[PDB]
Amino acid sequence: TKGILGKKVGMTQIFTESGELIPVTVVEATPNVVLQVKTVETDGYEAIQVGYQDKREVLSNKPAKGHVAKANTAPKRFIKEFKNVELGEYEVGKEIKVDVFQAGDVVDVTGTTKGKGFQGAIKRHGQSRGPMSHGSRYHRRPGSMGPVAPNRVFKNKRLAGRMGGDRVTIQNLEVVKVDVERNVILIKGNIPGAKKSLITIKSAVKA
Amino acid sequence: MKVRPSVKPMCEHCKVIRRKGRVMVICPANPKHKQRQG
Amino acid sequence: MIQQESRLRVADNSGAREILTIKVLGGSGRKTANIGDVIVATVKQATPGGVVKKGEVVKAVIVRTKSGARRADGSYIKFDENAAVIIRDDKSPRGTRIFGPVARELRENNFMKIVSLAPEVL
Amino acid sequence: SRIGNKVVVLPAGVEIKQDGNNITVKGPKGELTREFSSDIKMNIEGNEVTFIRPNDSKEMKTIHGTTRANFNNMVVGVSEGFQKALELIGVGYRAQVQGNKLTLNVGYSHPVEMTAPEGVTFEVPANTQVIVKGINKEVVGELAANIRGVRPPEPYKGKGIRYVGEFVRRKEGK
RNA sequence: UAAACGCUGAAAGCAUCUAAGUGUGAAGCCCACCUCAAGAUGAGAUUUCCCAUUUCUUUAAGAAAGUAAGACCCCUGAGAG
RNA sequence: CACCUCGAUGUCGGCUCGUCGCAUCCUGGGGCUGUAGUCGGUCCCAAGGGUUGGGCUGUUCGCCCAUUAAAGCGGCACGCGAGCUGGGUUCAGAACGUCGUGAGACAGUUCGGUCCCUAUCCGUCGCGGGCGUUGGAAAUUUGAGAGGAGCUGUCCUUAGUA
RNA sequence: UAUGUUAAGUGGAAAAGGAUGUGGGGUUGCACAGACAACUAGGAUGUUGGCUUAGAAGCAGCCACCAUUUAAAGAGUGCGU
Ligand SMILES: [K+]
Ligand SMILES: [K+]
Ligand SMILES: [K+]
Ligand SMILES: [Mg+2]
Ligand SMILES: [Mg+2]
Ligand SMILES: [Mg+2]
Ligand SMILES: [Mg+2]
Ligand SMILES: [Mg+2]
Ligand SMILES: [Mg+2]
Ligand SMILES: [Mg+2]
Ligand SMILES: [Mg+2]
Ligand SMILES: [Mg+2]
Ligand SMILES: [Mg+2]
Ligand SMILES: [Mg+2]
Ligand SMILES: [Mg+2]
Ligand SMILES: [Zn+2]
Repeated sequence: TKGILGKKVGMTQIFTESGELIPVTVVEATPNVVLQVKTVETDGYEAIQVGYQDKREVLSNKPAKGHVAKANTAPKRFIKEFKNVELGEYEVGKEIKVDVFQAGDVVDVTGTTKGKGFQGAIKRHGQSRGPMSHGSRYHRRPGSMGPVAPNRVFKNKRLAGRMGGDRVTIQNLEVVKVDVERNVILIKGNIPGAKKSLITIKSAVKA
Repeated sequence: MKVRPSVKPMCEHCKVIRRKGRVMVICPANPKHKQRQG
Repeated sequence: MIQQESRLRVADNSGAREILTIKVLGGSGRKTANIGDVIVATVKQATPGGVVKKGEVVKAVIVRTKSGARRADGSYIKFDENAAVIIRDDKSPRGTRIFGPVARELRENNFMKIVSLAPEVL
Repeated sequence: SRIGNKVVVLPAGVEIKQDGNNITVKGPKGELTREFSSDIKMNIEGNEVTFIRPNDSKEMKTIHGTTRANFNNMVVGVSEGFQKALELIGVGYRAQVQGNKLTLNVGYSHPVEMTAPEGVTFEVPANTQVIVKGINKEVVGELAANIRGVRPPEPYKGKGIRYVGEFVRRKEGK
C-alpha cells in the first residue's frame, strides 16, 4: 500500500479530456517526511511515522525536535503513522512527493469532519419532526425512550449532542490530476473536513 | 426429506440408521421413503 | 420532483388534457420522479371527442419538468411547466403527435418514438 | 463372522514399517502413511499381517475392523492402485485433461476447472469418459464426487455426470 | 458451521456420510470494511526531552522550597464552541 | 380465580422512537415432488437486513385503488399521554327513535365539549474537572473489548441455447 | 471405600408415539453331515396355462395351479413392454 497526508484547500470544477465536468477537491501535499520506522521486533508491528506541515521552532518543543533530528528536518505539525506498507522501500529522512500517485488510481481519504456543535436528534440522526399543526406540541423532539418493563433506557438511543469532529473515511474515490511543481492532488468529489484541515490519502483497501 | 417423530420404514428396502444421533430412514429405491426425526 | 397527487399537462393528442399522478414506478418507496420516469395516473380533464377520457387510469411518461434535468457536462435543462405523455405497456404513445419540446434524456431510456415525434428535442 | 481377524496379504514387492503410531506402507506405486491407534495388536508374518483387538467390546471390534480395512486399502492401492470411471453424457458435453488440471464442458455458461494433487491423475481416454486414478481411495472418491457434483445426473433425460456402472433412476416426465 | 451432499469405513463378512478418520456447504457466526478504545486499576508498547539540586529531619518509599523539560493562568481569535 | 393496585389505574386508535422472538413475507441454502422448462407446492436450516403510498371509517381490523423483491405474525403495562394528539370514549347542555305514569334511561344514534408538572436519583446522549497508571513531561500508537453497516430490483449477455 | 450403569451436560423440564442406542435376564429358532449374510452358477419348461382386451403372452380385470430335470424354480416378486 501507500499514502500521504495533506491539507484541504477547497472545491473546484474541472473538465477531463472531454467536456464532462468532474467536481474536485484540492489537497496541498507539501512533501511529507518520514521520521520513524516501526517494526515487530521493537514496536510490535510494521509501520512508518510521517510528518507533513512545518511548525515554527518557537511553537515546537525540545522533545519533538529531538524526534525530528534523526531525519534532519524541521518541526512538523501533524504527525501520523501509515500501516501495511513496504519498509524496504522507505527510509528515515525520505521525502514523499506527490509523484507517488498516478492520476486515475483509486484512493481512500480520511479526515475529521466539520464541527456542527450541540445539535438535535433530527439533524444529528435524521429523525423526523413531529407535526407542526393539528394541536401538536411535539415538533423537534426525539420521541419515546423505550418501553416500561426494563425501567431503564436502552443504549444507542439516539439523542442530541455534539455533531461533528468525527473521523471519517471516503472510499473508492479517484485521483484526477497531480501537480508536483505545486504539490497538489485533485480528487474527484467531496471529502470530510474544514478548510486548512488535515487529510490522509491512501491507496484503496478494497481495490 | 420427511421430518417426523413417527419415523418408521415404508417398504422392505428401507434401512434405519442413527446418523449424527438422529434416527433416519434410507431407501435407495424410493427417496420418498427418506425420513428423519424432528 | 413529481409526486403523488401532482398534476401535469399532456403533451400529446391522445385525448387527455390534464393528468394526476397516482404513483411513481420504480422500486418500493420512490416518492419522486423526473424526466424518463414512468408514471401511473388518472385523467382529470380530457378532450371532449377523445379516445382517452375522464376517469381512466393509464400509464404515462414525464417528458419535461420545471425541476429539470442535468447533463454530464454541467449543462442543465429546465422548463416552465410539468408535462407528460401517455403510453401503453410498451413505451409507445397512445396518441400520435407530441407538442412542445422534449428533453434528450429520453433517448437513453428508449422512448425513441416520442423523441422522433417531438418537433424539438433539447 | 468377522473381518478384522481375516489375514492381509502383501503379496510381494509391498513393504511396511511399524511404529508406535503412524504406520507406513510402501511399494511400486508409492508411499502411504496413516495413524492407526495403539489399542490394536499388529501381528506380522513375511507375507501376511493380522490385527488383534484386546477384548470383545463394541469400540474395539469397531477399531479392529476399521484398521484391517484401512490397512488393506493402503496395500491394495500401493499394489494395484484405484480408479473411478466417470461418464458425462449430454447434447453438447465434453471434457479434456491438461496435466493435473481437468476442464469440463457440461452446459454451464463457463467451462469448469478442477485440479488434482500430485497423487492423483485424470486420464480422459475419451471426451465423455473421465477416469480419476490414484493411490488413496479416500482422495480418489472425494475428487470424483466433487466432479460429479458439478452437474450431477437427472431423472427425466439423463443429462449429467455419473459413476460408470452405477444406477441412475429415470422418471417419465411429460 | 447449520440444514443438506458426501469420500473411505466398521460395529453387523454385505450395506451405511460416523463410531474413530476426512471433506464440500448459506444473505447467517468469527474475520475482512468504518468508527470509539489502555480508567483494558489487568491502567500496555515505542520515540524524544529534563535531569539526580538546597535545607531540615533521618535511616524516614521522610518533610518543605526553589527549579529543569513542560504545562497552565492571562490576552487576540476561529477551521472549534 | 380475584392474588397486587380504589390516601388514583390513563381508556382505544394514530404520531415520534424503536427493541426483541421466530411459528421466515422477500432475499440466502437444501431435500421431496403427481418437479419436462418457466412458474410452483411442501418441508428442514436461516432472524443479517428490508418488509409502500393513498380513498372510506375515531377506528384496530377490513374493503378498494396502485405499486412492491416483499407488502410477515406476535411481544415489550393489547410498548411508549411527567414524549404529542384527544377523533372515539353517554362528565355536565340539547335533540331523534324507543322505554317508562313520571323524575329519567338506552335494548340505539346525533351536534358540542379545560389533557396540570421548573427532572432530585437511576437511566440515556454528549462535554469537562480531579486523581491514578510508582521520577516528571511532549507526541505517536498495538489493541482486549464495544458499536455501526449488513438490503434489493430491472436490463444486457451467455441464449431464443438447455 | 466397593461394585456397576449412563455419553445426553441426561443429571439440571414435558407427553402420545418412533427407533439394530446401550447393559442385564429369560424364552425360542437355525448351525461344523457348514448356520446367517455375502460372491459364483441357475432361476426354467409342455407354456406366450387359459379368460381378458387392438394388446395382459409370468405380473390391467378374471379361474386354477398340474408337470419337468431336479441341485431348484411360483403356471410367476416387482419394475417394464
Ligand atoms: K431492574
Ligand atoms: K385503583
Ligand atoms: K410513560
Ligand atoms: Mg407550537
Ligand atoms: Mg468449509
Ligand atoms: Mg400513593
Ligand atoms: Mg424455523
Ligand atoms: Mg394518511
Ligand atoms: Mg377528498
Ligand atoms: Mg398500550
Ligand atoms: Mg371528543
Ligand atoms: Mg344530559
Ligand atoms: Mg310516553
Ligand atoms: Mg364550538
Ligand atoms: Mg422537560
Ligand atoms: Zn424404502
